Amino acid sequence: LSPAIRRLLAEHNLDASAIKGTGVGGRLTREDVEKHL
Repeated sequence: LSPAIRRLLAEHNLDASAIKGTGVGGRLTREDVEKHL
């Protein structure tokens, strides 16, 4: 992740609730929201 990942959701205004975080344990990574962008 990066220090800009947090502001990345507040920049494009997107609900992570609609995105699936298949991270290592059900976490939200960047390869998940990106596909949505």
